[PDB]
Amino acid sequence: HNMKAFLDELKAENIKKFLYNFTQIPHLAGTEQNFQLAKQIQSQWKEFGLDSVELAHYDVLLSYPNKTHPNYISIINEDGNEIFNTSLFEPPPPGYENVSDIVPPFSAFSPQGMPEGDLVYVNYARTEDFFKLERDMKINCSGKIVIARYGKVFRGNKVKNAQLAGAKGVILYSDPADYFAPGVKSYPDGWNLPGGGVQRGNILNLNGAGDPLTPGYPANEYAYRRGIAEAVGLPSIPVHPIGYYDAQKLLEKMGGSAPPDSSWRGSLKVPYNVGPGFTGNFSTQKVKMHIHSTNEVTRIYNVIGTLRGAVEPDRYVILGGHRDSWVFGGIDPQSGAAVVHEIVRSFGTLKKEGWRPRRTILFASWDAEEFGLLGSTEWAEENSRLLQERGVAYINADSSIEGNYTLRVDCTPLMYSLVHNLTKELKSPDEGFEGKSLYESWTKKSPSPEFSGMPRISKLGSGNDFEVFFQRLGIASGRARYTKNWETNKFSGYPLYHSVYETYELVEKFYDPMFKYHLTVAQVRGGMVFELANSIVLPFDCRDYAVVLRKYADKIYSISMKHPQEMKTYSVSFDSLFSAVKNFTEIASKFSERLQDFDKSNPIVLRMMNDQLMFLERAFIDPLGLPDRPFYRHVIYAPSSHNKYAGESFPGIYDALFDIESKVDPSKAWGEVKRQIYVAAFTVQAAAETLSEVA
Amino acid sequence: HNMKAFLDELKAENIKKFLYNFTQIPHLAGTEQNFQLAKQIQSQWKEFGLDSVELAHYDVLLSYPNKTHPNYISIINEDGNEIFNTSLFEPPPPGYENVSDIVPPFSAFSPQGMPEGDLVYVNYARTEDFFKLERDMKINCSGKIVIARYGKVFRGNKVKNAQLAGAKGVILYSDPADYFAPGVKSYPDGWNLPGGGVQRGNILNLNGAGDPLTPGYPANEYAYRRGIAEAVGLPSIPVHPIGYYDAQKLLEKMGGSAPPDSSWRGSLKVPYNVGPGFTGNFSTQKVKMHIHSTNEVTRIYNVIGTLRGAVEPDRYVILGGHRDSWVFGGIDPQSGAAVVHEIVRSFGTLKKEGWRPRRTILFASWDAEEFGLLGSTEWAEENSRLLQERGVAYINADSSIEGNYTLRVDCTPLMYSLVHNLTKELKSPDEGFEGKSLYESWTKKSPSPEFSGMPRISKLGSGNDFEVFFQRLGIASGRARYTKNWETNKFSGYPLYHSVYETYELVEKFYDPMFKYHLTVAQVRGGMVFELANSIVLPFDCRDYAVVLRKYADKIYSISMKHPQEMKTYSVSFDSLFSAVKNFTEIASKFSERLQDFDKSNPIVLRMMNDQLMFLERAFIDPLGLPDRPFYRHVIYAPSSHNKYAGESFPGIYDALFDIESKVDPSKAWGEVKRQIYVAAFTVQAAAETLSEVA
Ligand SMILES: *[C@@H]1O[C@H](CO)[C@@H](O[C@@H]2O[C@H](CO)[C@@H](O)[C@H](O)[C@H]2NC(C)=O)[C@H](O)[C@H]1NC(C)=O
Ligand SMILES: *[C@@H]1O[C@H](CO)[C@@H](O[C@@H]2O[C@H](CO)[C@@H](O)[C@H](O)[C@H]2NC(C)=O)[C@H](O)[C@H]1NC(C)=O
Ligand SMILES: *[C@@H]1O[C@H](CO)[C@@H](O[C@@H]2O[C@H](CO)[C@@H](O)[C@H](O)[C@H]2NC(C)=O)[C@H](O)[C@H]1NC(C)=O
Ligand SMILES: *[C@@H]1O[C@H](CO)[C@@H](O[C@@H]2O[C@H](CO)[C@@H](O)[C@H](O)[C@H]2NC(C)=O)[C@H](O)[C@H]1NC(C)=O
Ligand SMILES: *[C@@H]1O[C@H](CO)[C@@H](O[C@@H]2O[C@H](CO)[C@@H](O)[C@H](O)[C@H]2NC(C)=O)[C@H](O)[C@H]1NC(C)=O
Ligand SMILES: *[C@@H]1O[C@H](CO)[C@@H](O[C@@H]2O[C@H](CO)[C@@H](O)[C@H](O)[C@H]2NC(C)=O)[C@H](O)[C@H]1NC(C)=O
Ligand SMILES: *[C@@H]1O[C@H](CO)[C@@H](O[C@H]2O[C@H](CO)[C@@H](O)[C@H](O)[C@H]2NC(C)=O)[C@H](O)[C@H]1NC(C)=O
Ligand SMILES: *[C@@H]1O[C@H](CO)[C@@H](O[C@H]2O[C@H](CO)[C@@H](O)[C@H](O)[C@H]2NC(C)=O)[C@H](O)[C@H]1NC(C)=O
Ligand SMILES: *[C@H]1O[C@H](CO)[C@@H](O[C@H]2O[C@H](CO)[C@@H](O)[C@H](O)[C@H]2NC(C)=O)[C@H](O)[C@H]1NC(C)=O
Ligand SMILES: *[C@H]1O[C@H](CO)[C@@H](O[C@H]2O[C@H](CO)[C@@H](O)[C@H](O)[C@H]2NC(C)=O)[C@H](O)[C@H]1NC(C)=O
Ligand SMILES: *[C@@H]1O[C@H](CO)[C@@H](O)[C@H](O)[C@H]1NC(C)=O
Ligand SMILES: *[C@@H]1O[C@H](CO)[C@@H](O)[C@H](O)[C@H]1NC(C)=O
Ligand SMILES: *[C@@H]1O[C@H](CO)[C@@H](O)[C@H](O)[C@H]1NC(C)=O
Ligand SMILES: *[C@@H]1O[C@H](CO)[C@@H](O)[C@H](O)[C@H]1NC(C)=O
Ligand SMILES: [Zn+2]
Ligand SMILES: [Zn+2]
Ligand SMILES: [Zn+2]
Ligand SMILES: [Zn+2]
Repeated sequence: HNMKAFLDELKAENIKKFLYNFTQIPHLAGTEQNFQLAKQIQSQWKEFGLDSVELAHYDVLLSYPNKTHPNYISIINEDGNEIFNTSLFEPPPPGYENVSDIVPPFSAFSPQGMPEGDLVYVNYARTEDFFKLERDMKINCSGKIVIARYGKVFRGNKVKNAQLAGAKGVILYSDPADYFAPGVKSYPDGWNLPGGGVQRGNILNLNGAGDPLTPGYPANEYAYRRGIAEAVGLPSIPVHPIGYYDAQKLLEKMGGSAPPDSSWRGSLKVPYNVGPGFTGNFSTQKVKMHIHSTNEVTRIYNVIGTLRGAVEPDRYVILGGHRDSWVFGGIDPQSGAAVVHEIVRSFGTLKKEGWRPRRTILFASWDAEEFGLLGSTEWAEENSRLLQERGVAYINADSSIEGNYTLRVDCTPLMYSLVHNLTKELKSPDEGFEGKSLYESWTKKSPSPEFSGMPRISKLGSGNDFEVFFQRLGIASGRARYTKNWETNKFSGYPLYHSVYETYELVEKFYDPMFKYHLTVAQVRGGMVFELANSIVLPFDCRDYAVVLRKYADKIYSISMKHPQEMKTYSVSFDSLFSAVKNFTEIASKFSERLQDFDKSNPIVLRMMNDQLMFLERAFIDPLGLPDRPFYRHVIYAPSSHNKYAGESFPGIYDALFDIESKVDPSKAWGEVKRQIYVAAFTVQAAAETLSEVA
Repeated sequence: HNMKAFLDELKAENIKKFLYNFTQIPHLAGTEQNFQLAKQIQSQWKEFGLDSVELAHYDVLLSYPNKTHPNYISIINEDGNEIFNTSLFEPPPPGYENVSDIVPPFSAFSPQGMPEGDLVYVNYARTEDFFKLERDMKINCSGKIVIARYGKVFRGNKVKNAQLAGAKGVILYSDPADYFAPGVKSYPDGWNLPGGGVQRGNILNLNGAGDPLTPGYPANEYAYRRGIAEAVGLPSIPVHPIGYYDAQKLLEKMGGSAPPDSSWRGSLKVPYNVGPGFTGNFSTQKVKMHIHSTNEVTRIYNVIGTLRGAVEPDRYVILGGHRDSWVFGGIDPQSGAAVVHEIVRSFGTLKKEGWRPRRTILFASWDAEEFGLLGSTEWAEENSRLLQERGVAYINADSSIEGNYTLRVDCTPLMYSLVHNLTKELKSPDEGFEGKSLYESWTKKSPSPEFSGMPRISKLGSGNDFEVFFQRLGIASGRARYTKNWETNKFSGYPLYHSVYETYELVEKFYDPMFKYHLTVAQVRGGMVFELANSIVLPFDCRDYAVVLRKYADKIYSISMKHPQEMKTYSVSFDSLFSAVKNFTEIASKFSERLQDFDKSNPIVLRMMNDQLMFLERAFIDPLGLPDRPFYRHVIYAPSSHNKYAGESFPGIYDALFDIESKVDPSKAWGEVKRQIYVAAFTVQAAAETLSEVA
């Protein structure tokens, strides 16, 4: 009927209702119950109105602890073992006293083993630096259990960087210093992190992507698995998660040496000593890890709803988010799955009245995402050939909240204008903004730098299910949540990240009581999907990619100019890239201009025009992918070989330049940079020629 | 105006005329004259009617001999050198007495050097077997100049396989046994091969593809070259071409041992002895190679004509062939470039009358093709992003003749019906077929096996410029020449292959005097291009790919069943592949059925339908390419890792199974096969799902 009709049908009492139906039971990927909910969402979506809706399943390498011989850490001495055994679970949150299946905190895909040894504290594991700083104090971690605190680099590396040091095992704990909001209680009546609360998470290093055994190809029934030994990124030494009341007891007896800088202190009731083993009455004392987990090929299910387009049924607009959780999924991911759920119900409500989108809309409820985005990925490995030629845009939908302090958006420069324009025509739920545009609300609370006349839109890359569609296939995409003030709280995710206490009540009673915020994100998300899958000419605006590219070039250029001498020494130019960028900007100009003058009456032209737009995003994908990582192919946006969080764009160049100073062979060193500058340039140029007049 | 109008405008007196204008001067790729002709064809095409026409150029690693210190081989003894020095050129053919620039026979990209050593004859170099048969007679070729005869495996390997034996250098000669048509004279009044005639050719091993220095990326002005040392497939020991009058003198004094089988005899006025060095009065005698050639980064030019479509200007149909020759290019490639030339002139003639093709037609005159398909490739490396999403079909056009005995076609099963249907409505030039369809002529003279009710259509793969478009990008394509009787002459190419005597007169006076054949191929070629770039629904017919796939599976399946025991031992099934094939066939069925029922009135559907067709060919491309060769990505058709000429389809599986008997680790051995069967299957299946109902 019309955009409005759609939005207006999105009620909060439903998303609230839904969140509740999804939170009561543990839905660990592969579990006998995650499957029941799969079936549920399947059935429920057919009822709302979807045309097609089925389960996509793959046999994926998953991993769980042995219910019989539980995992834990402890301290040993003169043949004495019992000396303090770790928690065997997390104190079940309130109402969830007697609830079967809650799985004991555990690092996924950890190798079996019961290693004995001294400990060596490490600021958030090897942020590279931190372990590249054990030479400043003679420390051969080899044969020593390194304990590190979550934060900074994605935990995987923490474990891997830990292997490159010699580690015998890894103790990863959630330190208050990082995520423990100043001035709040511990979950029950908290909102913050309880001492017994542990943060689950997987330690796979699938740099690129896939099930650790089916790289490039689907984990279908007739597939050929690799074999643990030759798998993809499995850790080589045991790993286990600790709560801080529990981390303290370990860091307590910790008897090391001079803790480098003042940053290595995690604000705990103890002194942060790095040095090996314990001291004093504790000298024969040593920590022992007990991990008895097994990796199993498990069947996983993806729910895939389908709403046939009316005009361009061969063009796909995807709205997807994972359903598989770690325990209940208060926020991650149920807080998002419900929004999706309402969004479908609404489109469904609309299909029943006799309406269809211009383009086709696909809804997915990914599985195994907490185990390495397995679900979404393998389904895409499978349908590349179609997404590749039909993928229009992909909108991801995991957690919907993190705060009350405004809207958060991440997306391909193509969808900026869309986000902008849409958000302007949307009611702001924020407190103190009666009848104010969501845009107004959003802008004021987090002004986009450089041109604060508008909202801050960040980049995608690395993380949720969108990873595949964006950094591997090249499908324009974005995400949108509700977050905290970027200055009051400086830390990463929300406290209680992958913890037990991530429960329904936690949201309803501390985050979004009225569910305003959830409803908003829902309108935001909905709109995107809607516009994308229904607006005559695609909601993309190439000009923006121009604008950003320049900035990108400048930023990367100045990184290189941090060696003005070495640059002229080895003849390292940048005109090429900057050139390419230039034309892109000039080429995009004319295309945009040319986009308004054509008579939208003639389809083929419209289409031809549209495909230029659709495929532009794909134009930035280099088939050969990045260096030693083939599943990251987005020349522009893509995880940096090195620091994935503190990274930039033009990863190729960045990694090339990263720490070039101490590069042993000064010549090849710049050859590489001098090289990526080339590719980056080539790509930008080619990406541009796309928008250049066909024929 | 109409298909006919086009064909009827193709006159023989022009193609004849053209061939003459292109043959009078040496156009070695990169030469100051190959560039003049580039400019010529550029100008000439604009005049015929093309809308756009420009030069695409890249700086490519080429290679030529030193005009001052000429290359040659010879025999040495007790400090005596002069003992028989090789020919320093080929006796200039007739009228071409005083013609500057004729380049002395030479193996391209050969390393410098003047090695001394005994010789060791080898049946057509290591067909693998031949060198894998020097153990049956204690022979460490190490530090020994191996001389081998062109034939069987593509010369590159001959040289490489020669390196794996220890070779110090390589003497490659054109032996009569193989190509010397029984019952003909030596060129001048010949048609056959003169004794002094030498066959040029490059020895690069670009398995995948590209300029040996710009792999994956264009050899544009700002590119970053690799560096000889770390180049792609350069030989590591000198190589030089010999004529047989000259090969004899070397094989003459040849004093070896027991020449294995009876096949190692090249019908020369001498006994074919393998064994090291010479015998008798010749014992201190040893051959010395003198190669002083240099590899240089040379500018190359590609002429690219453009005829804007009228409806689908974003969809490309390409007609292309190389222009760069080795000396004059009697046949290869001028014999084809003229056909193209006439074809353009005709379409041009037609554009001027106020007509345009539905789809866009692109005409290319590739450069550097004799040096490693460099021209075509690098232009494609550059425009992948467009061909990838707009490439409809690519028709190659090198030599147009090889015989008088009927038509030859090679092409993606998709274009069979097109070739069939087109050829039926075409006049047959053959002698003894007055008013008979070219189809009739063609069928009768070479019946397609299995279903002889129709013409034999062979597969593409490895060779001419189409390599890129087909085995790397995945663009449906084909070729068409006029060849010899497949039974009267059993050898490979035509005598005088890459020789001097490949001259205009050679064609006009021995091959196609009236130019009937050239005109035909021209209509054949034209038609393809025409239909493809103008017929409403694409001239493709997926059903055929079904039919062929089965056959392929069967054939490969039976190769595996050559070990019924080992198969059950290691659980090696084939149901998956056969399954996939099944559905493909079933899926294609419905798509085809579904293709006739839709109302061709509604464009978008037509288009959606069309893209299914267009992209099907691309559906068979595995991004990860084949094992240790990333530029060969066509799961179905693609050079076999091992025997490139005597190879099959499903290369993955084939190579996996090839010589599995003597595979050291019997377990991993089948793991690999058990693996490719998987991928092949996956691909076939995925390739099929493409044709499955969108949305
Ligand atoms: C969970 O751990 C137990 C350890 O008791 C595993 O049992 C092993 O296998 C069988 C019993 O299934 C015993 O004969 C072995 O002695 C046990 N060895 C070990 C690992 O201690 C059990 O297999 C594990 N869970 C399962 C069934 O996979
Ligand atoms: C959600 O927003 C409310 C505001 O409506 C937050 O409440 C304040 O939280 C801060 C801590 O950041 C306290 O210092 C204040 O005392 C609280 N009330 C005031 C004065 O606003 C609430 O903490 C937020 N919780 C989240 C992020 O869900
Ligand atoms: C977002 O909205 C703005 C204005 O509402 C659009 O830009 C204007 O578009 C109209 C017609 O589309 C043109 O006549 C104006 O010249 C444009 N002005 C500006 C500010 O450029 C913009 O195209 C919209 N973007 C999308 C696709 O949502
Ligand atoms: C062609 O070969 C000659 C050999 O005489 C090369 O000359 C070398 O380089 C200079 C002259 O250009 C002399 O000083 C050297 O002594 C020569 N050395 C060699 C290879 O013998 C000449 O360079 C070659 N062609 C070119 C100019 O590239
Ligand atoms: C082209 O075709 C003619 C036939 O029109 C060939 O002439 C015959 O060639 C064979 C050798 O294959 C001789 O034995 C005959 O004596 C020739 N005449 C007859 C009886 O047909 C001619 O050789 C062919 N040359 C090519 C391949 O261009
Ligand atoms: C080649 O020609 C044949 C017949 O001339 C085509 O097949 C017939 O096509 C018509 C209409 O297209 C159908 O009504 C018949 O049922 C078809 N019969 C057969 C033999 O299948 C065929 O489609 C043509 N192929 C192309 C695309 O050139
Ligand atoms: C979530 O809601 C659905 C429907 O509102 C519930 O549906 C199931 O349970 C009902 C009993 O309360 C049965 O009568 C339905 O037949 C059954 N259908 C489905 C969807 O499988 C579902 O149980 C709710 N989840 C819970 C238990 O909270
Ligand atoms: C091939 O044919 C062309 C045109 O028919 C020739 O054209 C060039 O030479 C002419 C002299 O014969 C000049 O008058 C033309 O201006 C010039 N134009 C071009 C195409 O460059 C061309 O020389 C012929 N090639 C030869 C020498 O055989
Ligand atoms: C919560 O109470 C129940 C019932 O008293 C306890 O569950 C026990 O019985 C269940 C069958 O109804 C089994 O599924 C449980 O495995 C079993 N629990 C034990 C003793 O292992 C349950 O333990 C209580 N909650 C807890 C774990 O303290
Ligand atoms: C063919 O005759 C010519 C002229 O007599 C010879 O060419 C010589 O003069 C040319 C200038 O017109 C130069 O370009 C040639 O390099 C030069 N040739 C020599 C002697 O090296 C030509 O040699 C004769 N053909 C041959 C090579 O025998
Ligand atoms: C570990 O579990 C408890 C924890 O305090 C300890 O008392 C016990 O001795 C240890 N396990 C055993 C029984 O060896
Ligand atoms: C466009 O930018 C490219 C960068 O690759 C540059 O080389 C080229 O010269 C520019 N276009 C023009 C007008 O030449
Ligand atoms: C090689 O060239 C001729 C060929 O017979 C020979 O006579 C000569 O001695 C050799 N080169 C020289 C002059 O050393
Ligand atoms: C189609 O073929 C595939 C081969 O991958 C097979 O697994 C599948 O079962 C077939 N389709 C059906 C109807 O299941
Ligand atoms: Zn999540
Ligand atoms: Zn998560
Ligand atoms: Zn050729
Ligand atoms: Zn050739």
